[PDB]
Amino acid sequence: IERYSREEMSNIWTDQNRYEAWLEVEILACEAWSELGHIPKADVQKIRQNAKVNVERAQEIEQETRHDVVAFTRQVSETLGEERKWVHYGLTSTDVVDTALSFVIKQANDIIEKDLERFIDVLAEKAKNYKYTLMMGRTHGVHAEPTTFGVKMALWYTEMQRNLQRFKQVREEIEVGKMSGAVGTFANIPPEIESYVCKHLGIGTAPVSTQTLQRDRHAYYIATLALIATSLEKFAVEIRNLQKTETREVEEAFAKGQKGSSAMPHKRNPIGSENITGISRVIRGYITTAYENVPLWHERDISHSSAERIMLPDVTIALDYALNRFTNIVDRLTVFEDNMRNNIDKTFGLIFSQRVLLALINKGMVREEAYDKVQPKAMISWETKTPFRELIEQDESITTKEELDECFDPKHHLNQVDTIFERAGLA
Amino acid sequence: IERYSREEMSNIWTDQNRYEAWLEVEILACEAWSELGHIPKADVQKIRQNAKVNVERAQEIEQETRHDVVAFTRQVSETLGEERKWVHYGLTSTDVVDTALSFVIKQANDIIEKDLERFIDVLAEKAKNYKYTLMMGRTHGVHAEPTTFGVKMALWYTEMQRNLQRFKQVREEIEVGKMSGAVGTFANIPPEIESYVCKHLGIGTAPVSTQTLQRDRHAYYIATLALIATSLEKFAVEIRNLQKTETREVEEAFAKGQKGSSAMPHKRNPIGSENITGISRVIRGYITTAYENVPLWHERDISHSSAERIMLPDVTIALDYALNRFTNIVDRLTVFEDNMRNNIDKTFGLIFSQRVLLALINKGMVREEAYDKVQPKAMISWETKTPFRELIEQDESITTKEELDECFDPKHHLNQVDTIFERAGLA
Amino acid sequence: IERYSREEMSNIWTDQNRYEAWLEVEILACEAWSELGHIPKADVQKIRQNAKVNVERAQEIEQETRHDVVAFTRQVSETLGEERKWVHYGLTSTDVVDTALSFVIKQANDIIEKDLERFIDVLAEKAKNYKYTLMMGRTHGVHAEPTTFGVKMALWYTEMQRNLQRFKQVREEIEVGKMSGAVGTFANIPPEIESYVCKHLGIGTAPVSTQTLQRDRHAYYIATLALIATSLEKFAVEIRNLQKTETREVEEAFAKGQKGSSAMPHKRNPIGSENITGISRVIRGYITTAYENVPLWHERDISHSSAERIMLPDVTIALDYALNRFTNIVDRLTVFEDNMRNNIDKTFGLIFSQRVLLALINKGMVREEAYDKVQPKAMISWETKTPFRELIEQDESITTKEELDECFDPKHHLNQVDTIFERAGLA
Amino acid sequence: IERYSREEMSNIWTDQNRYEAWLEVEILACEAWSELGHIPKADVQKIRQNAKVNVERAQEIEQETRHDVVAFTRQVSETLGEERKWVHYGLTSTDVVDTALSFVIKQANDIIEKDLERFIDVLAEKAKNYKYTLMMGRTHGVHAEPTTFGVKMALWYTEMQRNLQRFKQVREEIEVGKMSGAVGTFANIPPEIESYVCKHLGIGTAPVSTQTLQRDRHAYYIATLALIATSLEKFAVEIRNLQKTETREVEEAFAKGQKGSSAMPHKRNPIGSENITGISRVIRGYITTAYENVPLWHERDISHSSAERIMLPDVTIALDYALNRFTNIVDRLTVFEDNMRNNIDKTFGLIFSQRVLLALINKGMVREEAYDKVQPKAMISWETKTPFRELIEQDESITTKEELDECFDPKHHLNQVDTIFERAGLA
Ligand SMILES: Nc1ncnc2c1ncn2[C@@H]1O[C@H](COP(=O)(O)O)[C@@H](O)[C@H]1O
Ligand SMILES: Nc1ncnc2c1ncn2[C@@H]1O[C@H](COP(=O)(O)O)[C@@H](O)[C@H]1O
Ligand SMILES: Nc1ncnc2c1ncn2[C@@H]1O[C@H](COP(=O)(O)O)[C@@H](O)[C@H]1O
Ligand SMILES: Nc1ncnc2c1ncn2[C@@H]1O[C@H](COP(=O)(O)O)[C@@H](O)[C@H]1O
Ligand SMILES: O=C([O-])C(=O)[O-]
Ligand SMILES: O=C([O-])C(=O)[O-]
Ligand SMILES: O=C([O-])C(=O)[O-]
Ligand SMILES: O=C([O-])C(=O)[O-]
Ligand SMILES: [Cl-]
Ligand SMILES: [Cl-]
Ligand SMILES: [Cl-]
Ligand SMILES: [Cl-]
Repeated sequence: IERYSREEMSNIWTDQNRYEAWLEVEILACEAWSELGHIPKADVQKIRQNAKVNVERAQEIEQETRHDVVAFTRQVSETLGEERKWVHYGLTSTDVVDTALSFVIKQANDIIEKDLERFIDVLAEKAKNYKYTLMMGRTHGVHAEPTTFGVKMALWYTEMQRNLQRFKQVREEIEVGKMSGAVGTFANIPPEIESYVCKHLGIGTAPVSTQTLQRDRHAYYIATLALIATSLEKFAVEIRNLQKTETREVEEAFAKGQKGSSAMPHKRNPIGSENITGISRVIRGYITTAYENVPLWHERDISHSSAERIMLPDVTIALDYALNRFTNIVDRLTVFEDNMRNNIDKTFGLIFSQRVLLALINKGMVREEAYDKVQPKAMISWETKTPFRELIEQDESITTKEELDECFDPKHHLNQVDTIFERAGLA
Repeated sequence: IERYSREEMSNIWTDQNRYEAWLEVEILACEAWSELGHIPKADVQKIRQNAKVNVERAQEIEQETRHDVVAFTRQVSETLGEERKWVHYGLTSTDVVDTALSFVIKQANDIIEKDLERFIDVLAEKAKNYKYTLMMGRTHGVHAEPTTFGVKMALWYTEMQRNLQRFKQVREEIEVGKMSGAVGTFANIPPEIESYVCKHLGIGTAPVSTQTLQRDRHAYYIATLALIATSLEKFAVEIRNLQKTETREVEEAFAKGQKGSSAMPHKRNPIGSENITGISRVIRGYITTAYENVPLWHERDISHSSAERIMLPDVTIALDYALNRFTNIVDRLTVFEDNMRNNIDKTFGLIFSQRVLLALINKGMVREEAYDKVQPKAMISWETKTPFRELIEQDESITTKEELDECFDPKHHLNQVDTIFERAGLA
Repeated sequence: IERYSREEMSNIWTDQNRYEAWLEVEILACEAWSELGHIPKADVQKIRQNAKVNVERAQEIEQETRHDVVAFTRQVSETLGEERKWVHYGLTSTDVVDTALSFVIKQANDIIEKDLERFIDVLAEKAKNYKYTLMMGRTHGVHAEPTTFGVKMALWYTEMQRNLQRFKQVREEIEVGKMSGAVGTFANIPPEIESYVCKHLGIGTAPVSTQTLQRDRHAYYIATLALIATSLEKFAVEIRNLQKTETREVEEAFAKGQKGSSAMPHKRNPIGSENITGISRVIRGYITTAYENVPLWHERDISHSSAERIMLPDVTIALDYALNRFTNIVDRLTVFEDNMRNNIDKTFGLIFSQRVLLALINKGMVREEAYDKVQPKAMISWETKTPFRELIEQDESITTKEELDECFDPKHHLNQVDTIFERAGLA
Repeated sequence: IERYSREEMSNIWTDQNRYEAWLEVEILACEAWSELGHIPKADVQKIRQNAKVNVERAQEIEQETRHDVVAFTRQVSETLGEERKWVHYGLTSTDVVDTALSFVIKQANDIIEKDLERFIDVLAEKAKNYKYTLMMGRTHGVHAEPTTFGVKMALWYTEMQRNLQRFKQVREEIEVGKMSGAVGTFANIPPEIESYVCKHLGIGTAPVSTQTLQRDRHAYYIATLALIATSLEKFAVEIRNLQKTETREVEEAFAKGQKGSSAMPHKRNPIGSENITGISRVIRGYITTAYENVPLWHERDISHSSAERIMLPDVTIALDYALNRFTNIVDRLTVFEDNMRNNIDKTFGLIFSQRVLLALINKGMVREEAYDKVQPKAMISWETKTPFRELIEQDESITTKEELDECFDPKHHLNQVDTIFERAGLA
């Protein structure tokens, strides 16, 4: 997953940054105790200045201590003088590990939120730039009635707007800390320590907690980040569908898939969209794992920790990369407006049959009289390969021909587009 | 799943009720068109009065029509006179199927919401009724420090309060209708029809839609209802853990598992909690299915419909039954307050070691001097089977014995309970 | 799931049939004990003759007994005289429930195995009937080189042949019984009882067991039945792809989707394939549930039982219906051999570029000289809309034109078909 | 996942080793063509000697080529002279990528197979070393009847023996190659090339293939490797259950969890087992992803490739580490034989009630007379806290007391152990 990681998200999930987050939690812990008259401020001002993380040293110590917080606590302590004594004062491993983890998630969520807002903009501009670009609506892969590429982009815009709303919400659920002690009873640690750290780390407090944060928070979070990935797959599948050789209504404007410098000009592949699809299949795996991490035993068990070492970075790193790669795909996406408008007539004008029927009935004609002077001619249009108009024009529906144009006009279906865009927040 | 269905939820997912929901949508559709001057109101007032659903008749017609909305449309039409003509006027199958489905979900969500609020009350009363009931906090299945059964119930209370909040939110996402036509372009159906129906059905409108509602709504909904099921499993696993023979700290007060009328008095099983666990394993299955229903093709494809015929009833029926069965389990749950307080001393008072250490250091003693007059005696307490006090009392820690009571007092750990309950909204 | 159930599989999962399976297990249990001189044979010959199941009576008794085996045991006992006493002699609930469940699975597996062999035949005949039917191979949805519809059906044939092989194997894993007593120690029940029943029920014995069969058996079984469902989805997605309006290379020969008796002749939908896709999304859900049923506690816990009440019938009923509906779809599937052969030339003969290149180099020409008298003309073929031949024919590649036919001949790609069919076991 | 990776498996999934596997495939490809008289052997003997992989160079070239096989092909080519020309002769990207991937899996499967056989040995020795170690069988977490720790280890031994059998099978499904060309038609590449490479790489041939291997192979493989992970979780959950403070029947002999050098001797945690549980939650995620990779489009689509870049290494690396860490846990696992035998009497001898009942009836006594001189005394044993014997001895069941020893003897339940071990293949 170094091939599928952008730099900013990748750095967040390094050991450097996890230990630095433990340090901040620890130091802030001492600042909290100090306001409560347990530790002299001078000693804490010393700690902030002299404390340095060393990933290699901590990991040397970890092979003997067999415990990762103890190792960290010892490492930092080797960079300090006497103020060593206050490092981790009246705290338990997971008061740090878990408050710090929520902090790092807050950092990851800052990125993903920006990715989401960017993608929403890309979708807003694509929508407006193809507002009236007629193409075929398709149901079961079959031509039904026309629509516009702009409307399809508006469909996506509002989906993402739903997905952002969600994500914003789950952030308040997940960016939450805990410093409630060995069993969540605040027995040997007042709640004002938690209150202090979490305010300064810019996160909230779990009102009631165990040794660890409650994992229904994490699970919904994964659920959410997976929903975003799934709808990215939806969009990617659209592009894949529309880039098919027989359609050619859009094209990933990357030139990828070959043929640019070769003699195979037809090889225009949606491999980026295929990529996004496959990453989506991974993000969704961790729905299982995140959900199975909820039934921890009693106050705590640590099984969730090994699983979320792999899942939390993977899922945020994958999601960050998918959001941006597909934001680019969509931005650069090449839309063939003429191929779209051409494909409207692959069904020989049979999509405008109900309109010719209606046009006859709304002209003094009987509900069945009009039906028998359309249906048989409509049939022959499909069986032979000739326009639906040319067969209608032969029979006496003439005396009208001045406005069969209106029945066969796909621009009829644009009549509510301005409202669809208003509804979507794109006016 | 007739063994795991309560009556009110079961009736919602019958064919009677689905067709009745199609009828209401249809009739309301005609009321909408009528205000728009397409249909005479008299004909619609006729329709409401004369239209009757017949599940057997519709299904007879369906074996030849091979289409379920057409079948319905024909059935109702046989119960009407001339006003037949306006049934389904200017509508497409899925404008009804899907607006009606969202309506039936609204009905299911009314039940589940009530189940959630009831369970929250059961948890509020259990919390207050055991606010100060000392038991052992357990980490990795091992004794750590004391806590109270009331606090554990408060932990659950706030989880559910999170889960309700979620559920309330997703309801606004899911209880949403659509009457936007064959491809979501409003081309041949003004949006004021959708607006009319959905207001009268008490649901909202999808701003931009395809032939069908967008399935990220459904998926998050399932996600959510599965999270609630997973945390029910969490709680059920707690009960299972605590009802183990070696613990006996709680007991499903059902008398189930045998021994009441037999000569096997020790067989007190948590089979209800085991049941809830197993249903939870089913609800979570449909996370997959709901998520894989999102990548529909273009304007629509119908694959989601076969999957949500089974999933939507199953998941709501299962969840309704799990919420209520476990609400009862918890309400009736028998708590052995004495067994809890006894088990605190299965570790021979070794849980109060840090407090004796502290008590010595906070009395003029050196940080290490106090450590060497606890640790070796603490060790011998575990290896032999004798109280930690009796070995401390032999050595000159005397000159104090008047308040070793305070070090060995588990009621120390109650000092923040009143605040934990205040935080949880149970003051 | 009454809409998605065939009759034979549906009957297997009724209460009638589960109780009848408990009866047989019980009776056979008594026949076993009898050979071991615990029960007189006359009493057992009585039992077989007089014992009748009554689903309504058992369920009446179950509302007070609160236990389903006890209820059954009491019901049957009301249909017997004195020989009542031997019903369930020296047995525990789950020795019956679970040996009987494996038996009912054996019955379900008889159906599915037949469904699989039928589908394999349908695929063998489709393969042979289109052995040489040229169509376009497609990669990333884009034209690559030709293939034949027969070869594509052979691809499916061998997949299913893999899937049958698997299924055959997992049957030996799952069609396995247990009568080892309360904790699997054979303490109060010799193994020759288990041996007797299981031989007569036509199933094997779990060498070492707990109170219950070990659920890794069930999980692999579900895994398997889900793999079969997933590859059915694969095939269904192919059909869906190929039935798209722009392709029209195949068509579900059902006439479903409308237009037969209407004036919308273009509405030829693959709704059956869409259906199979959606059922597939359900079968895969129960991968989760089956796998989470493996970590039972100690000798047993009953959580697996509530989950497999719903899963085992659902998954077998769904899979039986999907196998047969799609076997029919494929059998009746209408293949448009001319549309296939036409679509080969939608890329204007650009798929035969490497062959013209090769044909020049394999004629005294330089590896690059031939490349510059193809590539630029190939490019112009795609940009304009004119055959690749017509632009090649203008330049002096003439002096040859007698066998540009061989370069542009798609029948080149049939040269190994007879071997592909031999490899697949279709010669 | 560098914290959860052993070295041998980790090296297999490096870029060095993937490119080296591409090289071997390529070179072998040239050896195949050479036997077929397309390439001079001297040129291929040159290629084998001069071709060197360079991971950094290939990745430099990949940022411009935007294609990873082309990049590789160019890199190796820079290490060769004129024999460059034959590198990748008449092959397509995925003939190499995918034949090579199957090869690397073969390598991974060599490791996992060894891990499985080692774990099976560890389980065989544990079984024999505790063959007769009496402990309580537990159902619903409650005492039922005795069993032995040896029998429980035999239960695990046979499970793993099932899991190995499976794994052996799926290896033949997965360790399979493909060199069938752009669309699997062998059109421009005889099957004897595939035959040649795959024989020399020690893998089999896919009889019918597309551009890529068919992903039902991979999915079953993941399914399988996840089943093994799930049963590891089962075992780990057992250990976790049994190491609980109230039980203390086993203990991870690592000394991990603290208290060795501290004054908290009761902190004996099963954190290794907790770890294995959490990794298991990850391996199972990729059931989803592997299964969703099966519906590729037509001849191929590349979405499976991004997902199996992450999944295939992760799942094999995780599984290798879980198998070995838990093999060690089990080997070193400390069994408290005395605590086991003590816990048998936590139910006050009530587990031997049916045996006292039987002992009275099998002595001239009536089926009900014996029931009323046990049940009421059994009840009082549980309500008070006094042995079941002491209350039986007060009533005239005397005139017998010489062999109440036989009724209350747990060594009764060992009577079939020698057969359970024979059944399991441990005699
Ligand atoms: N009660 C506990 N709270 C926090 N960390 C712990 C606890 N017990 C052990 N650990 C350590 O935390 C790490 C967990 O490992 P892992 O399962 O790989 O995340 C190991 O270094 C453990 O020794
Ligand atoms: N475009 C469509 N919109 C709504 N329903 C349809 C459409 N096409 C077919 N149907 C019918 O809806 C039902 C879908 O079946 P199922 O897949 O079992 O939910 C069948 O009766 C189909 O004939
Ligand atoms: N140890 C046991 N073995 C078999 N069945 C049991 C056991 N304990 C309870 N049962 C009953 O089996 C059924 C399990 O219910 P369910 O969870 O719905 O499958 C109920 O009727 C239980 O009372
Ligand atoms: N038809 C194809 N066969 C094999 N590889 C391809 C094909 N098309 C593109 N690729 C390349 O294979 C890699 C796939 O990327 P990923 O999705 O990250 O595995 C990229 O370098 C693609 O450019
Ligand atoms: O050692 C500790 O404090 C822990 O594990 O929480
Ligand atoms: O027939 C219809 O209207 C449909 O299928 O939507
Ligand atoms: O009552 C029984 O025998 C049981 O539950 O197994
Ligand atoms: O370029 C190629 O050969 C490919 O992508 O398969
Ligand atoms: Cl929390
Ligand atoms: Cl929507
Ligand atoms: Cl078994
Ligand atoms: Cl294959």
